[PDB]
Amino acid sequence: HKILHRLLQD
Amino acid sequence: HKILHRLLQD
Amino acid sequence: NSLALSLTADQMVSALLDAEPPILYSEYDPTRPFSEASMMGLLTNLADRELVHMINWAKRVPGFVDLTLHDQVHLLECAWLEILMIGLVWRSMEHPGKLLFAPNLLLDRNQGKCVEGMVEIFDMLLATSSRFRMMNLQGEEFVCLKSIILLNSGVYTKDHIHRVLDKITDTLIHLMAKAGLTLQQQHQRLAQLLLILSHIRHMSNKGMEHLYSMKCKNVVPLSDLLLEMLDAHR
Amino acid sequence: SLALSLTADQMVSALLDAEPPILYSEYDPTRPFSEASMMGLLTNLADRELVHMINWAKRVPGFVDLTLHDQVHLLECAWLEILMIGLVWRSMEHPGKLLFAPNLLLDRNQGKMVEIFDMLLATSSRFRMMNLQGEEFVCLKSIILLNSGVYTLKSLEEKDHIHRVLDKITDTLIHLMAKAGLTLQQQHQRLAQLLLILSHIRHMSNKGMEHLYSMKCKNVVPLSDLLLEMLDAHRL
Ligand SMILES: Cn1nc(-c2ccc(O)cc2O)c2cccc(C(F)(F)F)c21
Ligand SMILES: Cn1nc(-c2ccc(O)cc2O)c2cccc(C(F)(F)F)c21
Repeated sequence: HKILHRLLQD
Repeated sequence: HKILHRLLQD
Repeated sequence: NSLALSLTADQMVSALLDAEPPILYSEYDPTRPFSEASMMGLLTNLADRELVHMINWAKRVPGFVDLTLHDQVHLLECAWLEILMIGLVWRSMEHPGKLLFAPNLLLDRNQGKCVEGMVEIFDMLLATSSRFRMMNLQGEEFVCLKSIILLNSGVYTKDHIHRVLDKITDTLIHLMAKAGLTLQQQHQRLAQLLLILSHIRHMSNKGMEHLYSMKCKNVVPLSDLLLEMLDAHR
Repeated sequence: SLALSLTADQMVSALLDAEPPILYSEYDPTRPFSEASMMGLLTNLADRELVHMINWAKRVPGFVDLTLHDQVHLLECAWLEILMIGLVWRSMEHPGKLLFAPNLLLDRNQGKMVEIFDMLLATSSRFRMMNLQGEEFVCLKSIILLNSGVYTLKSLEEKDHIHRVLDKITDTLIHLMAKAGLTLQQQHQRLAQLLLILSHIRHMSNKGMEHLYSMKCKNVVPLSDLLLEMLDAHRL
């Protein structure tokens, strides 16, 4: 959901 | 001014 | 120039221990504080009477008296809530899941969530206390950390203070070395203890925000001293 | 894990290798600016600095071993701290000045928030007098990342791991100071001096986060979606 979450998951 | 000014004095 | 530097480590320890402020009591009302008016009233009142002792304690801290009156005021304005909090988590060590504000006033987190914002401050204070208990924090270490907070928290806002801070560092290492810790265990424990101070600063700033909000809402009256401490912050 | 098996020199090499680049601002001396525009310069710079910080965090030994939930939490707590210590690091060789970007030098007199600037200036001045090394800097920055939000079940297993990694960086710092010929006493003192800075960096972060909140409510300074989500977690 979070932007930080998506970018860390990359 | 400040109460701290007075309490620090003795 | 300053006596604090000629002090030996054991003399530094003895000076800090003897200067320790008493553990004050809250009102002997057997009522469990749940209302934000009842709880924060007790916390501010307790803080009020403790601040008088902290000032007296601050004077007896080696190096503090050597500073100008304005510098002494500034340091206390910056660190007073940090000093109260590190005192809180110290005496709350032997009471896991609880905060010992006073020997007759123990607060758990279930009371903290009856006040908006406090339950996170409580949880942060509880975690710090448990962290101290797990590090087996000693009283001699505690009085060094508290003096560090007093001297460090306002430093910027001058070589003398840095010299005293170094003395306390030597004093902390001295204590750990007396406890039989190896050199590696000495600089690791020192690092661990000092990293807690960043979190103590965090809780203080968060606590100062809540204090300011109480002044705005105006329901819990604040003493003139607490108001001047709070104004100095903002 | 791999973070615990690293030597001190391997730890330093890893941190130096993972160093994020220095980005430029959108500052134009021929373009007029306003209090809000100069604020936009900092927030915009910070926004695209975060994307580099995220990839920097992944390459910090022990960080990737943590759950994605904990990685998110640690960055939400320390992102402004890490930005600020990065600022005062590159502002060292500029007395009385703050180097936000190579094309953006600001002094105290351009206080659009003097108090935060003076604190950053003092912190940078402290680094200059201590002659802070780049090797020490990357250790301090990684410490902030792992420590700033470590205090917020089998989750405790991760907390101890962070504590273990934190101890490794401590040995690494001591290793550097010993390599620099410092006496055992000087090593303890310098270590203490360095870590006491982090209390102030934490203080500047909390103060900055409150100003960031006001800029949101006043709704004139452009705040990216990422910065808003960062601020939202801090005001959770
Ligand atoms: C959060 N908090 N905690 C205390 C406090 C009072 C006495 C003491 O010995 C230790 C404390 O942390 C305290 C005193 C006044 C105001 C606040 C609050 F506003 F909540 F931050 C306080
Ligand atoms: C005070 N300050 N400083 C920065 C900043 C931006 C980039 C950087 O590399 C370092 C920084 O401290 C920054 C970014 C966003 C918001 C703020 C402020 F709100 F003022 F605190 C900021």
